[PDB]
Amino acid sequence: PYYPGEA
Amino acid sequence: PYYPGEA
Amino acid sequence: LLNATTYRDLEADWLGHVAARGLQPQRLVRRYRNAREADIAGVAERVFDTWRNTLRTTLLDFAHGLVACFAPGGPSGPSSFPKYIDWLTCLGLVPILRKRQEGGVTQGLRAFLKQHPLTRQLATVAEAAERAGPGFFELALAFDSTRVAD
Repeated sequence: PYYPGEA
Repeated sequence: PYYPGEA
Repeated sequence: LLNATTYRDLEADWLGHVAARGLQPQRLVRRYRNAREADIAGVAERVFDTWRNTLRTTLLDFAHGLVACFAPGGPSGPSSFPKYIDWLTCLGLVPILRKRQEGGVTQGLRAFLKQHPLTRQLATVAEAAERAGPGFFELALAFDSTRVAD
């Protein structure tokens, strides 16, 4: 998955 | 079992 | 410290806890063999609540461990705050002196981080500490380098 604030 | 904060 | 964490490692750790207990959903439902969904849901909720509380206290302990390194430098030694305030109250000026070097705070950070066991114990904490470490070292250098004149 993915997330807006993750590096 | 295992726990996140035990020795 | 909190911002450094990531979802994937946290989910992996939760799954590892469940596997270590062996309390997976399929096995538990096969064990009870009843359709009282509310009871099993409450049991699972309480299991997760236990895990969440343990994680909370563990992270609080580590966080307090980190803070102690910096705190003593603020009130006394290089960059003392009351000296700054009385400088302001007397003149409005604040003479400062600077040299780049590594001192007590950086040594404390170096000793504390490399020894701590929570890095081994939890992958999430390992990655979070690895990410937050460099910023802590830069901030410690900032603490150590500057001095407010007498």
